Amino acid sequence: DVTRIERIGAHSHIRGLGLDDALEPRQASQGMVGQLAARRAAGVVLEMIREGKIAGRAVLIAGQPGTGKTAIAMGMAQALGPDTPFTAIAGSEIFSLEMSKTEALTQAFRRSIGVRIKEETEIIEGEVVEIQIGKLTLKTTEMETIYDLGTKMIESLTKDKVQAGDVITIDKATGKISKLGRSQCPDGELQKRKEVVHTVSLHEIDVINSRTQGFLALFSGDTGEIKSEVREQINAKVAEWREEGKAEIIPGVLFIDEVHMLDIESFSFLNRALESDMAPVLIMATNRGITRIRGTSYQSPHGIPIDLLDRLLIVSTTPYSEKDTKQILRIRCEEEDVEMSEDAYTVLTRIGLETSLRYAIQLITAASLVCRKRKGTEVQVDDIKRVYSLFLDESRSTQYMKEYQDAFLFNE
Amino acid sequence: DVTRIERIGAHSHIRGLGLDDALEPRQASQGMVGQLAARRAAGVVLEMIREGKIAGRAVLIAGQPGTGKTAIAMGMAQALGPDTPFTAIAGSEIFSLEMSKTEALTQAFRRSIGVRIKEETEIIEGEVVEIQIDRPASKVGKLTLKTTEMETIYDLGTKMIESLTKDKVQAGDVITIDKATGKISKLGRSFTRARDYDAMGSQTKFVQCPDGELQKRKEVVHTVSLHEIDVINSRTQGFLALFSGDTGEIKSEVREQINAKVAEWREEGKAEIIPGVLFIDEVHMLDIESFSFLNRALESDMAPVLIMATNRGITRIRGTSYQSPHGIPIDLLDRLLIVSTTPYSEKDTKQILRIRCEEEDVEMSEDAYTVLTRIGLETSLRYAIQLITAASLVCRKRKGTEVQVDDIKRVYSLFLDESRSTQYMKEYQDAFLFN
Amino acid sequence: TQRIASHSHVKGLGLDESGLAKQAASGLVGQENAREACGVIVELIKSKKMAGRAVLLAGPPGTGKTALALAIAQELGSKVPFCPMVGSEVYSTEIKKTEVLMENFRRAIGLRIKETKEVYEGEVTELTPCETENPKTISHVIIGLKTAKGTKQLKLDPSIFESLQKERVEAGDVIYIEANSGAVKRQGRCDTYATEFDLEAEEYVPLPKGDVHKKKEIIQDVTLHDLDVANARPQILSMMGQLMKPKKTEITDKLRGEINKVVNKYIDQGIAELVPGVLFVDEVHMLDIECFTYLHRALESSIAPIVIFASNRGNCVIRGTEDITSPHGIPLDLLDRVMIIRTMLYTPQEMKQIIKIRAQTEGINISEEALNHLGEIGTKTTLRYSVQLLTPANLLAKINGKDSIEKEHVEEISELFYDAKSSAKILAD
Amino acid sequence: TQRIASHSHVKGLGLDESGLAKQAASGLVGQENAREACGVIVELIKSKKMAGRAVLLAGPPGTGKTALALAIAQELGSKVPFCPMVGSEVYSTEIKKTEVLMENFRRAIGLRIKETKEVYEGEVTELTPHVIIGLKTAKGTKQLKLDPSIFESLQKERVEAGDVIYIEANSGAVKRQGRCDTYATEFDLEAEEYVPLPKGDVHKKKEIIQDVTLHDLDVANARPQGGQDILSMMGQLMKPKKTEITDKLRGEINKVVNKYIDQGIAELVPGVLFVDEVHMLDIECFTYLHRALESSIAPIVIFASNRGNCVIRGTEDITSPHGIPLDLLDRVMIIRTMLYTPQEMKQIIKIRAQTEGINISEEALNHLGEIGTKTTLRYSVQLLTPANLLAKINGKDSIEKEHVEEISELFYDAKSSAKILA
Amino acid sequence: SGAVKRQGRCDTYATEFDLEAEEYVPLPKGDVHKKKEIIQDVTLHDLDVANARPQGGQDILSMMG
Amino acid sequence: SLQDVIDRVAFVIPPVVAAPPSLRVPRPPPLYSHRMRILRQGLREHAAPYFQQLRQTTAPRLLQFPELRLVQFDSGKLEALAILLQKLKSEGRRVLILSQMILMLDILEMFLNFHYLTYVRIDENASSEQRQELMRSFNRDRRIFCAILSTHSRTTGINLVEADTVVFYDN
Ligand SMILES: Nc1ncnc2c1ncn2[C@@H]1O[C@H](COP(=O)(O)OP(=O)(O)O)[C@@H](O)[C@H]1O
Ligand SMILES: Nc1ncnc2c1ncn2[C@@H]1O[C@H](COP(=O)(O)OP(=O)(O)O)[C@@H](O)[C@H]1O
Ligand SMILES: Nc1ncnc2c1ncn2[C@@H]1O[C@H](COP(=O)(O)OP(=O)(O)O)[C@@H](O)[C@H]1O
Ligand SMILES: Nc1ncnc2c1ncn2[C@@H]1O[C@H](COP(=O)(O)OP(=O)(O)O)[C@@H](O)[C@H]1O
Ligand SMILES: [Mg+2]
Ligand SMILES: [Mg+2]
Ligand SMILES: [Mg+2]
Ligand SMILES: [Mg+2]
Repeated sequence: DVTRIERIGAHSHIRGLGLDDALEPRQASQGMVGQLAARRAAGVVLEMIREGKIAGRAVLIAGQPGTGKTAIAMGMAQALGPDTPFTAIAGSEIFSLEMSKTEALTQAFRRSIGVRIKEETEIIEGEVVEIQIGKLTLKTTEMETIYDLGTKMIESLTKDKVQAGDVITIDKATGKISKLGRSQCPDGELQKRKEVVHTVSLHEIDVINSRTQGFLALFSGDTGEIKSEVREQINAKVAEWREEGKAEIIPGVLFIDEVHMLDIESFSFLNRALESDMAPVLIMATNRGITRIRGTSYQSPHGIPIDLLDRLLIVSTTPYSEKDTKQILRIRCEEEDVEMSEDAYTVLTRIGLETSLRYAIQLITAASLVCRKRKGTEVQVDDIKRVYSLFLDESRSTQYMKEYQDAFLFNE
Repeated sequence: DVTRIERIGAHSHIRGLGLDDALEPRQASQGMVGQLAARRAAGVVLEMIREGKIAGRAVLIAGQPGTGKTAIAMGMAQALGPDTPFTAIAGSEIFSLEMSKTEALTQAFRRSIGVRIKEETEIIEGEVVEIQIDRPASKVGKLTLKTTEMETIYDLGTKMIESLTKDKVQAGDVITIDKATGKISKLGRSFTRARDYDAMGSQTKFVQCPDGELQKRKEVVHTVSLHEIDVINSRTQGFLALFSGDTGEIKSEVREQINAKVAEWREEGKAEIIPGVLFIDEVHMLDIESFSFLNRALESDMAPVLIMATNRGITRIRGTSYQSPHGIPIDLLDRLLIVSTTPYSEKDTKQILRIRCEEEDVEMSEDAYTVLTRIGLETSLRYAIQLITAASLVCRKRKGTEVQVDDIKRVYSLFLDESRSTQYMKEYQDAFLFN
Repeated sequence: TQRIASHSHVKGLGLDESGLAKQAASGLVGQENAREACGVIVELIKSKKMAGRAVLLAGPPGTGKTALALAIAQELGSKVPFCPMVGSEVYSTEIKKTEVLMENFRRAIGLRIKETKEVYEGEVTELTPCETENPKTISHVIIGLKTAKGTKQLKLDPSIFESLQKERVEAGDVIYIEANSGAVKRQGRCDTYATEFDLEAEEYVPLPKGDVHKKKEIIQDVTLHDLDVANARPQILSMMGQLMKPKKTEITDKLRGEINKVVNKYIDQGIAELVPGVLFVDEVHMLDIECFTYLHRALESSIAPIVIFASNRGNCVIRGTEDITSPHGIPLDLLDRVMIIRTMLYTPQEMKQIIKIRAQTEGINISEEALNHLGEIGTKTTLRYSVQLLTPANLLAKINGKDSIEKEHVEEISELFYDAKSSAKILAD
Repeated sequence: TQRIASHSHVKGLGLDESGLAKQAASGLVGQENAREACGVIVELIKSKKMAGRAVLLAGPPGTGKTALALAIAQELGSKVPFCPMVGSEVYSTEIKKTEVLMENFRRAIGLRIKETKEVYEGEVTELTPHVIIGLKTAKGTKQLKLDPSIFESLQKERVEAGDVIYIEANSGAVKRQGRCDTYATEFDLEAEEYVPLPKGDVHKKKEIIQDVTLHDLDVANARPQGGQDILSMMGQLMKPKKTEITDKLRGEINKVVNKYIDQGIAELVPGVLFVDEVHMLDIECFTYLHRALESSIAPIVIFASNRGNCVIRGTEDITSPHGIPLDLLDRVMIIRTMLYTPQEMKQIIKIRAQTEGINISEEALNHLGEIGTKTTLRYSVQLLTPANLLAKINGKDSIEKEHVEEISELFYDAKSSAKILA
Repeated sequence: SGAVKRQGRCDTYATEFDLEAEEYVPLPKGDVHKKKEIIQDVTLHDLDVANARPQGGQDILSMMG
Repeated sequence: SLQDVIDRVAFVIPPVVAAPPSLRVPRPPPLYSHRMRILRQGLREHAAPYFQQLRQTTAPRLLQFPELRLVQFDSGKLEALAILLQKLKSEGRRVLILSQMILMLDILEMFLNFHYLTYVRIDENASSEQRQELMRSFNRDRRIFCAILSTHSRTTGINLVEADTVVFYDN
């Protein structure tokens, strides 16, 4: 267990929203720090999602860069149960060359609504004793039984060579036989009834039923503009399953990070998409102030037209204070297993307030590396100064670019 | 005499750069006139290409219109020969609906790098003097070949019998058998079929009898560009896309695999790299994305020598709002050498007109040469060149032998240059659309 | 053919033997200097010496630029390939603009293939093998062939026995045998053995006419673009290709070079003869900067045809550029590679001559006073407008039971239909 | 000798044990601060702990940004993935910009999988129609029962008794490589190629280590080439084309790779993505890169930019310090490259001459340095090979000052050409 | 239309074997011959897309489609 | 016309190959299973006349064996032996190659097959009767150009050898 696929990213320390049962946000809990009002609002939205009764609710997280909006979204994803879908896309991902923008938004919406289907099946698992072709003898460590074979079951056992001593499992309803080795023999009952629960998103249903071997389009893409008739027929069939009790609907979350990259066409589509009864809870994040909407000449409070802003509730994220910045640095250091002296913590907090929080987070790893090079054990002020000298922030880099403006290309 | 596919084009008189051993250009050699500095630079660049040791060297030929930039490029191509690849594209050719601009530039670069493969083959070559095939109704057979030096009787396997039957090998055929794969090729017949056979209506010439040993160890040289290798390896039916051009964006992993195996083939004895030239005429039609790709593309070890031409001065780079020399960004201009061409004089223009008359096979008087040189200096070199052909036609219409001044004045009056046409357009501007 | 088009009266450049343009001949009136220069261009095309030479027809609308190009085409005949194009056609959705241009270039280079086949065809009357002692052994296969002219016996090579049984040739079967390969091909039972009571279609064929042995010459006309398309995508891969849409492809220069080599080999062998022709590009000002730049290189190729450009835009901004104006919407770089032929506005007399020729071609009887009135209308308005009034006035006259147009009919048709300028006047008000 | 590229001299960063840059080591000259920063970045990459950390090399043109990036690539080694790319390559005609970025992110994550390859090899004896075929080798003969798919593969190879075949049961691939050398004397002339009998066992298991990217697994599962079944074969006829791989597929590949790492039969090797001309990306790509770099899977990404305060592609009037919007400049560490002094230029020119096999005298070197004080460093370097060609033509084995002067008279620089045009 | 659909095996034979990979469906309850007047709502667009491309064809080109 | 130059150049194998993902369901619907079954049946029935063509035009290139050219080029001794054998064959001579290593004899076998030379191998694992049979076959069949013998084989049982040239590959 070394170098797993999941490594330490920007939001690895966030394990939840860090809220009490009253949704009161703790100052530091589950990796979160400060943002008390916005975390409380995120918890209310999370409770809305868990209830799942209301459809088409939209929430926008707004604030300055670095104020923890994506962190709040990641915390809401972590706190939300893995059973409930949570689709997270960037706003630039809808500009596909294989489908229209409205089609991409439709697919993203349908990926955020899950259909949970439970069904029972009968599974036979045991050790083969004798096979005659037909008759089949199976035994466990506690019981033994002989079965009379059918023509199709005889064909299934002939295609997959099964002999005495093999340990195999057979699906009673389908005859699917898979050999798992030769003989530990199974202990309990030979024939068991198992319920299995699959959660299938509406988009998976649509694509699976779009064409022969359509499920391959769930993996490679290649899903064209799915016909509206198929979607309507599936919506009706799913409603019928909900009425009959064969399936339950699990409403989820679609998160569009940096939604300001959407154009007026996409926003107009979102205006009507959130009005369906199968619409999920939409969460958006944007740092833009009053700025021009892509595809138009009109400026809007968040690059989002006021039509859509009227369909959503806005959550604001404040700047952090010195204490919150220091606590975030501590949690990031704990996440990265970096030990720093208290003076180093103070210097890094001052740097983060002066220049940027992300700059301080990066300097954590840089200083850890510089300390490891010098055979150190705890990061000192000298290492923070060294990494501050080696690596520039946007402000200092800009000042140097102004100092040597004559050497740069297309400088203005 | 006969009208070939290739006719007299705008550069048919260019046979090379016209240089000596010291790369000092001659005044008039190999169809080149003047451009001494530009031709010396082109010779140095051609030596740099032929040495092949340096990759991604870019040279830009910059000058006024009609000063011989494409002529110099064609001279370099002629002096390079067919062995070394020389891919010439218009800059507007990269804007494709089948592939991205960067993919097009990659395919252009990879087309300009030859891979010269070598393999040894066992070849049987001789005259069929007797062939017997016996089949039921397995096949058995016996084949005897002669080569003046020896006569050997072979006992034939089933696959060789099938191949010989398919090729319809008959006695008196000079054939070649590739022992590595059994492919049978017929070089020709050595004597007629029996005269007693009707039809068979042919009396084809008979090739001379082979000499030496029947079986020889023959080394054969096959040259393919990197683009051909890429397209062949891109898919199961890739070779069909080499002609139709239906090549999508070839996966970069396949290109890396090919670059690695080609490096192995050149560490082994299997292949030799022949790096060539990519000539992007009118390079100012490239946009900022293409120049930015060219910046990194020239840093590859498999990059060829890139030659570029443009007449634009400080102009706006396509796709941007910035003005730069030659319509090329300063970042790419830093990565290239600029060669400048100078406007011609009276003597150079007269010599060019003489060479064009010689290639067009137009006899023309010295007074006609003087008036045409004056016209070319006044209007343009290409206009005078086109008046050569028009005046030849007018002279042949009147049953004359030598193009005189009257013919040049006639064709000058018949066909206008840009300036006189522009003046007449301004004189009748209300008749033209949108003023 | 049968229907009457705007250029159906243009039958060629009305040039004399001395190369001068007659005042009115072959349906063309005036444009003497432009017809003479077109004559020199026609001689250039027929000379086949030069490649890539460009000529620009430039002048006001309705000055015969397209008429002069189609007159050049008529002078060149139907043997010379003349490919009309309009600049709007380069904006294809399947292939790049430079591919459309190169394809139209190769369409204007013709190739004439000459195939001479020797065939022995007739109804089989005997298939007797010739037994012999080997120095059962057969040394020849005698086939007797019958045609309406007579009967011939052929001493064919014994190896043909395999093909005879493969083709299931029997007595009374019509066959043909090619001289070179010696392989037999069966084409059905002779129709002399067909009864009216049996049902088959392909298996019966009439007895061949002519001599049993025939020498046939087959001449086919193709373009280099035809060969390009044929070799780019030959006709289960065929099943998938025919099911899917067969889009145009960006044919590579490799294929074109190989095809040039093959055509040169044919010309050396004498099988083929080249007929280089003309690509006519009307409304060339619709091309964009990338197309004009490509044309710079294309016109410098030794393989290119002679191209005829036409423009009327005057000093106009080049398409695909911003504020870059040029004398004809064509960059000055391309204009240095083209000869320009100016076309001039017509006099009222020339307009009357053109109107009369149009009326003749349309089969319309026009009175002298009606012709004068329509000419005077055409000195106002435009020539095209006055020509367009001809057939509606003829129909109006036919309604009124008149076999010829009277002035009153011209007046009424003018009162019904308006020109661009009258409509602009109405719009302004 | 291999062809000499623009960055051929660069063999590494030339850092001492204490991580400080030597003035002239490993081909690099000067740029001590930037080499040290790239040192810390190389250590970060080797640590394999941090995902998605981005660094921006920002400086004037010709100041070593690409050379530093390739020095990092050399210091990492061939084991660590390194995916050089250009921002202009994201403008694919087949797939969206975000798919190209994601595919490049996945290319830079490597995976060494140890796979057990079981191979059946020998000379075929019997091909009884499931098929009970026999194989014979230098050791002995075995009888084997195989799936009908393997029989169809044998028929595709047209295997006949007496032929030597190689069967990889893992991939179901059969390679008929010849007829046994025993039969090689039966006929005086045959169309087939003969090969010796195999010397080993009929059934052999060999353990091999395969290096693949996560992108390789993604593309293999997206467009499968291993179905060997009717529908998959009919699909393989279709024209190949890049496809917008979904997040579901990448998640499934992530789970499979996690299972492999847990079983110990695979090792994951995070590498580097290098985007040379990041200013060629548009605002959509930068917005996607925001989310992409925050992922726990992303590799270490290195960016280069030589732009001043210029307009961000895809926006109207938004200007940023390097063409990168301020939101992405906050997520990256910036390394500044400074202009070269004339002495550093002379050292770099000498190194380039020594890499190109060119001998240059002290006076010629000084004249070339002076030329480099004007113009640019690249231009002064680019005069080396033309001048050496003229030296060889003039019968000298070293560049002299006269050859440098002649080449500078033959070839003009960007500034001289601009002055001529103006 | 003469279309025939085999909707499984009769449940009376569920005990003919102890392990068969078959789908048993109950015996129909009503009469053998069943009549029912029905209505279906379709749009003209549905007819358009049904006739846009052949479906249900046994020919190889229809199978590829 | 490219076939020969195509096969010399087709060498890229994909780094990863995988069968298509298989949609797994409990209780698959009878209608879906029947539709897939008849679809596959129809495709196989229509493809049967063209099945081998589909197989060859779709099957990917998974394996990459080292070219037989490399055996000769990796050893200078094999190159000098190739030149010597060519010279001796032009003179119609017969050659005996002796080597101490069995694996070297196997490499010599691959080398001779690459040169299309007929050979007989006599190692120590061949019984005395087999050794005599092989040597008698070599003497009888004048067409066998080379005989490769292990120096560790009991050559003392071979009295007569109708060969005039002996090559010691290794000492
Ligand atoms: N309240 C918080 N508690 C813990 N970490 C935080 C908090 N807010 C931000 N961060 C961390 O600081 C960095 C920047 O925050 P982020 O959410 O990326 O800002 P943005 O809203 O611009 O996306 C991230 O590493 C994030 O995990
Ligand atoms: N030095 C020269 N020697 C011979 N012919 C020349 C020379 N310079 C130009 N020409 C000819 O004059 C014409 C000028 O066109 P071109 O060389 O393409 O100029 P540019 O490419 O600079 O626009 C061409 O026909 C060219 O072959
Ligand atoms: N000189 C002429 N003689 C006879 N008919 C002419 C003449 N000029 C133009 N026409 C005819 O009048 C119409 C003018 O159209 P066209 O020649 O296409 O003009 P444009 O130069 O605007 O393309 C056409 O029907 C043409 O055939
Ligand atoms: N510090 C250095 N030492 C040695 N060679 C260098 C150094 N910096 C750049 N070069 C070389 O000079 C040329 C300039 O390239 P480079 O400066 O890397 O381009 P950029 O940094 O603008 O992308 C290349 O050949 C590069 O290898
Ligand atoms: Mg964010
Ligand atoms: Mg030119
Ligand atoms: Mg017209
Ligand atoms: Mg760079």
